[PDB]
Amino acid sequence: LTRPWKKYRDGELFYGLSKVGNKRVPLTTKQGNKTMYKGTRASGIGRHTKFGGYVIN
Amino acid sequence: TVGIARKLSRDKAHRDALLKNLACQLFQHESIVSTHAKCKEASRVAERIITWTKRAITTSNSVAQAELKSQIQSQLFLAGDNRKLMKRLFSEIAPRYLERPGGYTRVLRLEPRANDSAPQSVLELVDSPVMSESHTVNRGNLKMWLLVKSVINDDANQLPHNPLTLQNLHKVAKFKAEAQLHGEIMLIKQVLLKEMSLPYDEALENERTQALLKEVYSSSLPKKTKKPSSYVMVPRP
Amino acid sequence: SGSYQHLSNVGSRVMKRLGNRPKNFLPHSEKFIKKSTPEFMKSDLKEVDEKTSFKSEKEWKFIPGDRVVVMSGASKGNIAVIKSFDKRTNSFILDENG
Amino acid sequence: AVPKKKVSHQKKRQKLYGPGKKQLKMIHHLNKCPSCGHYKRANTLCMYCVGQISHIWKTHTAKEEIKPRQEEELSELDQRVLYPGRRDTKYTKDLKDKDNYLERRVRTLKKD
Amino acid sequence: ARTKFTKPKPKQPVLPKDKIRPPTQLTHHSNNLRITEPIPPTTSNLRCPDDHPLWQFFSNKKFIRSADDLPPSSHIRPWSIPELRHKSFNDLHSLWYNCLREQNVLARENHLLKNIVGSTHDEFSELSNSIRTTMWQIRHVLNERE
Amino acid sequence: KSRGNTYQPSTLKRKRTFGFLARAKSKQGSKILKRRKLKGRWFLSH
RNA sequence: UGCUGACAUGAGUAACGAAAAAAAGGUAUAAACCUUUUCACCUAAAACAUAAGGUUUAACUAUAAAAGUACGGCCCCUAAUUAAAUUGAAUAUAAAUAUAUUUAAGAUGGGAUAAUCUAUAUUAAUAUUUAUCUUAAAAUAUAUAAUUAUAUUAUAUAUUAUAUAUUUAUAUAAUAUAAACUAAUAAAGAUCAGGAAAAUUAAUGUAUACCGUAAUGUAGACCGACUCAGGUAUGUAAGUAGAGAAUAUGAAGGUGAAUUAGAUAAUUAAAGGGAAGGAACUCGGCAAAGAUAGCUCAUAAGUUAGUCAAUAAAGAGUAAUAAGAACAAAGUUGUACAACUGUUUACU
RNA sequence: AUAAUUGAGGUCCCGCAUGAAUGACGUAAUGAUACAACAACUGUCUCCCCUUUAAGCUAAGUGAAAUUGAAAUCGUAGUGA
RNA sequence: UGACUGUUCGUCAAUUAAAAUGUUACGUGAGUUGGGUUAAAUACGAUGUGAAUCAGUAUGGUUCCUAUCUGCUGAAGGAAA
RNA sequence: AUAUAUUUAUUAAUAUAUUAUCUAUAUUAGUUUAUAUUUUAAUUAUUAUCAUAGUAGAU
RNA sequence: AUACUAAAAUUAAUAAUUAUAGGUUUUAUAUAUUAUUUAUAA
Ligand SMILES: [Mg+2]
Ligand SMILES: [Mg+2]
Ligand SMILES: [Mg+2]
Ligand SMILES: [Mg+2]
Ligand SMILES: [Mg+2]
Ligand SMILES: [Mg+2]
Ligand SMILES: [Mg+2]
Ligand SMILES: [Mg+2]
Ligand SMILES: [Mg+2]
Ligand SMILES: [Mg+2]
Ligand SMILES: [Mg+2]
Ligand SMILES: [Mg+2]
Ligand SMILES: [Mg+2]
Ligand SMILES: [Mg+2]
Ligand SMILES: [Mg+2]
Ligand SMILES: [Mg+2]
Ligand SMILES: [Mg+2]
Ligand SMILES: [Mg+2]
Ligand SMILES: [Mg+2]
Ligand SMILES: [Mg+2]
Ligand SMILES: [Mg+2]
Ligand SMILES: [Mg+2]
Ligand SMILES: [Mg+2]
Ligand SMILES: [Mg+2]
Ligand SMILES: [Mg+2]
Ligand SMILES: [Mg+2]
Ligand SMILES: [Mg+2]
Ligand SMILES: [Mg+2]
Ligand SMILES: [Mg+2]
Ligand SMILES: [Mg+2]
Ligand SMILES: [Mg+2]
Ligand SMILES: [Mg+2]
Ligand SMILES: [Mg+2]
Ligand SMILES: [Mg+2]
Ligand SMILES: [Mg+2]
Ligand SMILES: [Mg+2]
Ligand SMILES: [Mg+2]
Ligand SMILES: [Mg+2]
Ligand SMILES: [Mg+2]
Ligand SMILES: [Mg+2]
Ligand SMILES: [Mg+2]
Ligand SMILES: [Mg+2]
Ligand SMILES: [Mg+2]
Ligand SMILES: [Mg+2]
Ligand SMILES: [Mg+2]
Ligand SMILES: [Mg+2]
Ligand SMILES: [Mg+2]
Ligand SMILES: [Mg+2]
Repeated sequence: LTRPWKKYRDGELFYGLSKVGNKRVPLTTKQGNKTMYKGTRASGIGRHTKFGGYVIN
Repeated sequence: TVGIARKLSRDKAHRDALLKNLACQLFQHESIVSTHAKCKEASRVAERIITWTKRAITTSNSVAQAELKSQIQSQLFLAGDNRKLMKRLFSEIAPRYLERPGGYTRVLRLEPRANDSAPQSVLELVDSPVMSESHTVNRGNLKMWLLVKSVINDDANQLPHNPLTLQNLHKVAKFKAEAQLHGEIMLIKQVLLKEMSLPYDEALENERTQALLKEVYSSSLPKKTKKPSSYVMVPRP
Repeated sequence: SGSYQHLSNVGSRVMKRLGNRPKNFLPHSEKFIKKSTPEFMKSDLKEVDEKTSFKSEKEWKFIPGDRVVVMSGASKGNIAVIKSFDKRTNSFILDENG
Repeated sequence: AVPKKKVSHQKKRQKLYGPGKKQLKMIHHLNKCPSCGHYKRANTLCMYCVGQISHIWKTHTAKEEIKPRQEEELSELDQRVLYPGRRDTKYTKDLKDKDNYLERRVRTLKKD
Repeated sequence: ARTKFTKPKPKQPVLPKDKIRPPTQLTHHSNNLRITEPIPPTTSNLRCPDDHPLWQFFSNKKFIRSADDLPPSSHIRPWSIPELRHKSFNDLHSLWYNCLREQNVLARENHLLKNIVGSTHDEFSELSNSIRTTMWQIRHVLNERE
Repeated sequence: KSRGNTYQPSTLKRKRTFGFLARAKSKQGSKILKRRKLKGRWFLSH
């Protein structure tokens, strides 16, 4: 019994309110494949190096 | 395999483990609450365990005691809090019932639990020690606590004791010493009267307890025929 | 009531729609707010939108501080000093004599 | 294996409320508690009287709480800087409100 | 598989006592080592200064300003565009950052109120908005001047 | 075998073949983008 | 078999979805939540780390901490491939557009330095898959520099004592269990003949960007209408025993379930045993039962010469002579069709 | 071949209505293909019996479905779309 | 009661007093089985230019139901005795 | 080893109770085992659970 | 006796008679060692 105050089935979900809804919301940083990179307009300084680093300008 | 004992809707291994756990837990504590069916079966196995210990204590045949000591071990889980169970059984539980021919446990019915209407009953060891080395009331002897409370109820209400309370007190007094019965009843009186916020007079309670026990231990069998029967034993012509 | 919403503006479209309800259907929401509040912060006057809330002192015919005579109420004939505006029901909060 | 016609009001009612077995029976086996003094079921025990005795056992054979020596020597300031307050979730908050889904037994009526 | 015909495996080889290299360690931990209760860290060992810069994030070293402490709305008014026109760049710069510093303080109080208490008093929010008005009025004056 | 699990999610494929740029950078994609806009749809693309 | 809304009958009936639980206390409010103990299940997982996915569901709002040295993305480079991009007049075409060349994008791939911790920038000059076989020799046991048999064939770092620039590094010499297993060159067998792309010095320089980080992830936290016995990628996966990741237990961990408590009628499903017969059953030995080694020997006819037949059937050696876990292991023959290994009607 | 065989194998040939890459014929191995025979084995059967677990039954909680013109919904004979 | 056949039928073997004839939706699939019969696959003989077809042949091949009423087998409660 | 009583002189010993039979280094990289090294890291007896009721013989 | 029901047995504790289930005792059955042995003393 996940919720001791709900002994019988009342339609309540395991978590949240609805299992369905819109999926066309804009992407964010925390979600996507490991190769995704959203960014936060917080770095326009320097130049990526050829090896894969950074150089602050 | 059919009719020997309740199946409890469990397999042989699960059922056996449950009874052993229940009997062992009955020993570690003094009274436990469980379903009526479980309590009855646990009562059966618990009584047999005590009897084996008594026979082992009393017997003079080395082989007899040696194998009984082993059989008792088979029907217990000696782990966790019951590691020292066997020594406790041989030192405390067994000597309490050396002169009693059976009936070391009693089952009293309680009201069913509201969740599933499952009948519930209390399994307790008869003649449990009310007092402790610390002079504090410990668990067990639910019947004795209730009996004293009924005595308190009659005393506070100024009514005579019911024949059933006297009879139950008589049953308790058969295997108990007079002084020990007097002392334990007084201790229960002080604790209860404190709980209900009632006056507790040591001298008055002592006199009342003396009056009660004198009635219990008195030997007055002839009470004549209580009711004039509409039937008469007549010799056959 | 931890939501972190005050620190950002997310859901501009939905917020605008909720806050710009059609005026024909305001009675739908008015019932909701009324039934869901205690009696000791509710007034029996209709609310005013930002476009229907008087701002110029000209519309505010009586600025607080001047004695007024109350008509059309259980306090008919009373004289009292308006103490403060309301800014939500577009009304005047009157003193003890009111 | 399906109903061929809708069951009328008459047939439904006499099927459920007709027989004596389907209808619940008056409780005639009630006695007076020798100790409590109130109503109780026959051949059973008074729950209140049993409950209060169990309470006596609990308070007289309770294990002292383990309160480590380290904690009681901390000032209020050190407790705050070292054990800050935290917020609870909806599930956790609801669980603590145990008075909304748990309720105690009802004291039985008194029998004269 | 372990069939009944299996025979025990031979014991592993053992190095003779005359060739076993002595271990590089002979002594080891102490066998009289007992468990002691944990010792909490105490702030009595600290010297948190009274001039610490983070104090600028609080108003008179107060957790959250009450109604009385907050500046009343009647007694206050944001700057006016003409008033800022009579100010030098350095002074306008000074005003901007003073506005920002109190904006940080008010933001800290709004967040604490709206994330724990949940009240909608928004007295701090209104004060921040009034400062925000002055901030853009400063920005307008500078652009018009340039 | 059992069916019903035809949609196996993947953000890369879902965005690459149904995303906004996956349609804004093609004649046919743009046409359906503007058709949804004219109908007044809130969510033009993925 | 009209559309929509509300309410009936079936009916308080079927069902509550693989399952071990029990007592005491939080709490004189608990079968369902928390703690302690007992019991049990999973344990080459129902454990521990992860990938993708997802209404953040987490130990939560005071919340998932990175210069890099096993930390990934980001960045350089490209494969398959993509492109309203580039080329009087690149070519073609009713429009849409297609084709060829360039350019750009595109990981599922490649990218020096590093615990004696390391320094990526600017300027100037010039490798498919696959095995470690045999001889040799050292060393060892019985025998007499000859012979039989035997672990080893290469590296992985500590100690002792010496020589070099001078207690920091190298070199030398001696000592130091077995079974698995790891990355690196070595050596070499077959044809099915085994990716693409982006320099060194000399000087100067480095104030270390942004994003990922919770928990679930063989599932109550994803795809399956459901807190659905279905589908879902990777590495460890204690020991004992074994050829083994089989099978048996289970150290540690996790776990024991939105259904409970009694008798277990007729009957149903999944299992155990069964006298005397032993296929008489049945369309039809369907189902069920049947294993006298699992190691070492031995192993016929036919035959395309391939221990194909063949793991041949029966048989033998090792304690077993009445039996006592689990797993592997289930006969012979004739005929029709097809050479054989394979593919096919997702769901008869 | 069995006590007894419309099934199986061998053989004979008025082949209603075989025949050579819509390949013809005989083999070895292979086949979860189809039919038949022998040994063992057994609850398939003579002939069913006992036992265990989950349901079925009872009590507490939650609570569907196809169906339904209205029903106060018996037997036999006759009649009758 | 067995062997043969999907067979009812029929031939045969061994018994008995006898191994009778029918109706009951050629009784009985909301009781079981499903070997024949037929749908999707495939091949052979014949027909057709073929696609396909057959009072042909052969291997393989999906059904389900928690009982409202009648009726029946058992067991109760109410009742007017 | 700790705690409580007794003897002895806070050491040592007796009685009782409780707790434990670990751990750490070396044998060339990792894991397991074995031995040596350090510590106090025991043998018996009788139970229990799992393997289809683990399995056979009885009943 | 039985699905739940229903039937049947007991609910004695007194001046005297009554055993329903559990437990206890006795006898017996089963299981399987035992005369080389079990309890006692002299
Ligand atoms: Mg993700
Ligand atoms: Mg078992
Ligand atoms: Mg038993
Ligand atoms: Mg779908
Ligand atoms: Mg695609
Ligand atoms: Mg109509
Ligand atoms: Mg029904
Ligand atoms: Mg039913
Ligand atoms: Mg049911
Ligand atoms: Mg409780
Ligand atoms: Mg395994
Ligand atoms: Mg293992
Ligand atoms: Mg995990
Ligand atoms: Mg590129
Ligand atoms: Mg990559
Ligand atoms: Mg993670
Ligand atoms: Mg993690
Ligand atoms: Mg699942
Ligand atoms: Mg989903
Ligand atoms: Mg364990
Ligand atoms: Mg888990
Ligand atoms: Mg379940
Ligand atoms: Mg048999
Ligand atoms: Mg037999
Ligand atoms: Mg037959
Ligand atoms: Mg037959
Ligand atoms: Mg078979
Ligand atoms: Mg041959
Ligand atoms: Mg097998
Ligand atoms: Mg032939
Ligand atoms: Mg073939
Ligand atoms: Mg094949
Ligand atoms: Mg198929
Ligand atoms: Mg014949
Ligand atoms: Mg046959
Ligand atoms: Mg033939
Ligand atoms: Mg031809
Ligand atoms: Mg052949
Ligand atoms: Mg019910
Ligand atoms: Mg018929
Ligand atoms: Mg017939
Ligand atoms: Mg043909
Ligand atoms: Mg088949
Ligand atoms: Mg297990
Ligand atoms: Mg009586
Ligand atoms: Mg009797
Ligand atoms: Mg008697
Ligand atoms: Mg009895």
